[PDB]
Amino acid sequence: NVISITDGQIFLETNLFNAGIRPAVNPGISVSRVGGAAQTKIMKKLSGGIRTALAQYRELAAFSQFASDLDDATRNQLDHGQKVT
Amino acid sequence: TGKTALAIDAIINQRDSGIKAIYVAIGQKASTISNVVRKLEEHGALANTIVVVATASESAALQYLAPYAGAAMGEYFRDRGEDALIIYDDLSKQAVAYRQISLLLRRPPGREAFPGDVFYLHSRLLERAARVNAEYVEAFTKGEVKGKTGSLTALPIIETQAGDVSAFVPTNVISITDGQIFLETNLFNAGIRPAVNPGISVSRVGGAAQTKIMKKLSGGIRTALAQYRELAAFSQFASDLDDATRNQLDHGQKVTELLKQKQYAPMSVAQQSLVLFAAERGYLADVELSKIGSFEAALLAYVDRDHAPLMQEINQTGGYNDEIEGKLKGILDSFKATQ
Amino acid sequence: AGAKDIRSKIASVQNTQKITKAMEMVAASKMRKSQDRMAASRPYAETMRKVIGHLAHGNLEYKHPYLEDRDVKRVGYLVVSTDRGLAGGLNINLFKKLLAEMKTWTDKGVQADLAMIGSKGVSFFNSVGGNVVAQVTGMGDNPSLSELIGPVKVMLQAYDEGRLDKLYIVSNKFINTMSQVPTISQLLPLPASDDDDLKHKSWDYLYEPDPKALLDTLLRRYVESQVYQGVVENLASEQAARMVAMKAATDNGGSLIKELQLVYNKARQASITQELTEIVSGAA
Amino acid sequence: FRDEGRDVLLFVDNIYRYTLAGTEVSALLGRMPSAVGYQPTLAEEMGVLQERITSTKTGSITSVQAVYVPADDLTDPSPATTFAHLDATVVLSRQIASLGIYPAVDPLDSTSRQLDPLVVGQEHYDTARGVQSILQRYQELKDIIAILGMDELSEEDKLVVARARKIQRFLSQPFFVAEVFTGSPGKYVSLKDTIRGFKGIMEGEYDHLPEQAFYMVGSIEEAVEKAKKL
Amino acid sequence: DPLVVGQEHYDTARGVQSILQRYQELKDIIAILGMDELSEEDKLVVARARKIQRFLSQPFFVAEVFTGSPGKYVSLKDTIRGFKGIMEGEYDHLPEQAFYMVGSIEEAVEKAKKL
Amino acid sequence: DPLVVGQEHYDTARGVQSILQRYQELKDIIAILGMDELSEEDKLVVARARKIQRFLSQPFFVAEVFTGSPGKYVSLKDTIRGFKGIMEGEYDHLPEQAFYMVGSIEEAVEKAKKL
Amino acid sequence: DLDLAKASATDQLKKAKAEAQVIIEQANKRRSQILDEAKAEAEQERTKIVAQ
Amino acid sequence: DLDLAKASATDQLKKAKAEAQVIIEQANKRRSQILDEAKAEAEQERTKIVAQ
Ligand SMILES: Nc1ncnc2c1ncn2[C@@H]1O[C@H](COP(=O)(O)OP(=O)(O)OP(=O)(O)O)[C@@H](O)[C@H]1O
Ligand SMILES: [Mg+2]
Repeated sequence: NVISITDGQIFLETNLFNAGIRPAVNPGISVSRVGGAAQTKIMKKLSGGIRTALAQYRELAAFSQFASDLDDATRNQLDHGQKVT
Repeated sequence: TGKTALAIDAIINQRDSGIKAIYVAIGQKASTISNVVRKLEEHGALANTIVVVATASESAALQYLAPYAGAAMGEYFRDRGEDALIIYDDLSKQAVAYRQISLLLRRPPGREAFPGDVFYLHSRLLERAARVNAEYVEAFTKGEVKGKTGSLTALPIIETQAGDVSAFVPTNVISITDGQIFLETNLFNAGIRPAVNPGISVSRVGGAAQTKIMKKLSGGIRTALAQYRELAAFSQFASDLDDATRNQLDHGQKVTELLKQKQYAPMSVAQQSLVLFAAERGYLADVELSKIGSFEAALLAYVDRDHAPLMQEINQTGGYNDEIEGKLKGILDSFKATQ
Repeated sequence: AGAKDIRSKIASVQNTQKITKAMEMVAASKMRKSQDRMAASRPYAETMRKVIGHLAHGNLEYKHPYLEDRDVKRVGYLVVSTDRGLAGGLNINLFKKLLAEMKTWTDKGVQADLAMIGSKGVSFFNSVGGNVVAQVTGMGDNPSLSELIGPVKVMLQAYDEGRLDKLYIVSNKFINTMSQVPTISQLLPLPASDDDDLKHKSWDYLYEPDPKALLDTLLRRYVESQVYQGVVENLASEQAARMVAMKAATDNGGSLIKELQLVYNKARQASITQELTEIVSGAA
Repeated sequence: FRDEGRDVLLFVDNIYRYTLAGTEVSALLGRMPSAVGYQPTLAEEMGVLQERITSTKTGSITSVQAVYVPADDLTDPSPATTFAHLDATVVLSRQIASLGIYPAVDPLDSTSRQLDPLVVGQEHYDTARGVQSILQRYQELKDIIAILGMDELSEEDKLVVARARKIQRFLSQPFFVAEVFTGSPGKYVSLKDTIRGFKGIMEGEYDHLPEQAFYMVGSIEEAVEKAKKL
Repeated sequence: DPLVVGQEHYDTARGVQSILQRYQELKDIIAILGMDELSEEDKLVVARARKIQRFLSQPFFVAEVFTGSPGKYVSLKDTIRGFKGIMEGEYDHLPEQAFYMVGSIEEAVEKAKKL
Repeated sequence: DPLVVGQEHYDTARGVQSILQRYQELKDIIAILGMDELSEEDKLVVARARKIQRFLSQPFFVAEVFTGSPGKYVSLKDTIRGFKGIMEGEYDHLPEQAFYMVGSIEEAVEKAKKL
Repeated sequence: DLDLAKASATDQLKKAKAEAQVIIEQANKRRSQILDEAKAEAEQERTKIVAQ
Repeated sequence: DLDLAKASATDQLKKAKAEAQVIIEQANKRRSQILDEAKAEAEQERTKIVAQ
């Protein structure tokens, strides 16, 4: 019910907290419907890329656990997602 | 997944049999019923079918008792010495209507809030479908006919949710019936329509229900598909294999390709028979490629063009013997010369 | 818990177990082909090594750099490995044993030069810090000596320009259908033999052409034959290891199925009990 | 019929239906449900049915009961309650039937808790243990033979495989109803006869007979007759 | 329906669904066992599947505030043409992001040139 | 919290949690594939996590009846030193069973001498 | 020339079969066209007759 | 032997010509079948529409 009511969600997870990611925010399961309107213009501009970057980083990280060598486009996104995390 | 389609195509295929047909629409939305009715008159005869309609807007008692009223109408033909075929669309929605009726009357609830006698609902609904001996029908008809045997075949429909077969209503119905046609969803999404699934879908009446030519030409299809199921899992990542396994795999893949057809095209016993014969005797073995649909269409067109007498004889008899076997061989041998 | 997600996991693990069984099938067939190819290769290398064995104790002798027992300043290794995974720990054990002997030489101040025949070796030793001087990868299902000659050509040049003094080859021995072992063997400077000179049989072809050049060619052939047989034997070992690993994975998948199903059954039973309790209590 | 002094067989077409009808009646009466939705008196009703099927100082009632397990869940209350009363379990297999062996009873999954040396006799018990273990070992060697090949086997391994084939075929039997299906007159094998036959096959006697001599042949003394003609 | 819509339209939809269904079964296979276990035909199928699953995305005029990009409107004919081209391999050689968040397939090749 | 418990204690506890969480993640890979298909770093963290789990145990005085081992009392400085040493790999050369049912890390070294 | 005659015979067979194929496909196109035209004719007649 | 080669070659060429004639004749038969069946089907559906 409460999830259905609010204009957004911020998910805090035990796995992330134990892994050392504190605050334990999980992107892709947390969204803000007000979105870019609820930011200063600088923050709007800069946060736009971060949002997609982390969500697709986790997909690549799951998809490429065991490939010892990799295409360096996906390598760049993987390392950049690690940096942002 | 094609439950409604399979039911209405059976009804359409009973245009020229002595089998009368009945379609019971339970909880169906009205415009879909109109579409189905227009399809029934458009692609064949609605003159042979009684259509019982209870849309979602009518009272729960009416929906609850719609299949029983249809059962009475079918039972008339059953005990008159004539054959009939009835389809119960969404028996689950009838169960829903009965649930609502029972709960509003304050009767004690059960497993999924259904009343205690829901089994006694579907059980006494379905056990009226039967084949009847000559003495019963002659005594019932008071001697109007002497030697015939009437029947009422039933094809109820059930909607599982995310494919849960252990739910209360599906398990009750599965226990009540004898054989189920299981329509799996990921085969339908794959484009293999109709999406029947061997191994899980069985027929408890056996081969005594088949005509002889369909029985002879279908025994090996079961085996070929069964071998294909396990060998195809190995197929996706394998090469340099034993050629016996290679052929078993590839023949399974093409026989899987063969058993699919357009929606409103029903197929006579002779046509099905010769197509299965082409699969079983190996005439597709060198044509194991994407053309199989066009190949089947061309084979049917050619056979219609010049070898009709066997079609008539097979459709009339359903029989099979050495001369028929050789004539089928000759037809296929001649067709391989053509496009 | 949760019924649908557990049933999804059950479906996925079932499918994975079936796939591992299929991969075992493929591995077994490839092992058959590899072992018959090994059988073909064995006589040629066996006869050639017998040749050089009798040359180890002949009379009317003369010197040759590949024959004498020169001192060791640096050591060369020809390393075979897979380019694929799911082969157990064969490559890991072979790499560890080579690392042990290379450490032994590093204690003595003797450097190691490494030539790799597989991608796993290239990755492992470039990330660990071994001096990879030659490398070839992706040989294929049927390997051929022609592509492998190049790295051997580089190692031979390293020896014959005088820099490389002792040369070894490392590979896994196909001891049995279900047993193998990693080994390090002396390759270029001729190993010992048990004999004395055979004085005479037929004709001393030696001086019809130049002895030195012909002996050079013969020892080229010798080293190449040893390398080829090593590679073929290692591929046979790879197929054996993969089939063992796939069998283990299949059994573990079945083990997970038999337990996830218990979790699922308890979950279904508990959920039905809770919902029925809610209904009956809500009747009030 | 028991009070007449006879040993009676009682066939139950499905005990699960008895349990489920008990649930339906309890729901109609309005009593609160237990566990996974079953009646509050499930164990008592099952016991009332089962406790009457026993041997009396005169006469007896042995019972064969067809069992269906819901959702393939062996922990479900109806299977769990039912198994507390079963003394033996007979499993019929499509795989055994496909080979043509009838009756199509799988010997590895079928069990009885009468099969103990102090209950059935030491000889019979050890014979049963030998047969079960040999068939299990053959079931493993079958996987190996499929994956690698028969060239890998040793002579001892090969002998085990051959004896297992003979045993599997000696399990088959012609029924009197099977006269109309096969033409074979049908036979009745005594307990000592079958024990002697399987002891003979296990301990190496009749290793010189072909495996088809044991198919649908009844007793071992008739297997040797079939082999004489064959 | 091939009768209600263009027969071409029906075949295009059926093919897209078939390809994506075939990808979903391979997801866990590849995830645990590795990309290179696949056959080259399977790897081709994987490539085309990922490109197709990108081409389904789209920027909206009313989803412009959330992302910072203009909105796109694609005609039905262009959609059919683009998916037909992707399945037939006419754009096999373009990268995955060349189809992501674009309009018609002409816009896909323009962004591919920019890439 | 570092403001009340100190930074070294806080860092040691958080490192222990991080390593053990990573080990939990690796368990499901190991269950199907075994330990061979892991990365070398992953194998290192597996070894250290197993050693940490063994080092968490301790023979109590009040439990001397069920076991036979003499009891042990460990100070905070000793335990943070031991876990800090294991985390940074000072004790990578000792077997796992050396850490089972010991007190301070010194005791584990002594046990390793007798294996 | 024996093998060239073999190749010529096979090529002539396949060329003749393809030239039959073009006729078949053209006939299919024509059937679709005429069926569409007849459907339109009958349907418009239905509309106007029932209205009047 | 060269004489034999020429004879068999001519026989094969003529056989290919005859097969071409038969194949194209069946193509024409198929065309006529399709055309007249399409006409009959069109009339059948039209008459059904006016009856409706
Ligand atoms: N052989 C087929 N070829 C093409 N489309 C088919 C085929 N069979 C069924 N369909 C399509 O499948 C869709 C669903 O058909 P149908 O209504 O019979 O399914 P259902 O499982 O009974 O659905 P529901 O429970 O929603 O009524 C329809 O769009 C129909 O055109
Ligand atoms: Mg439907």
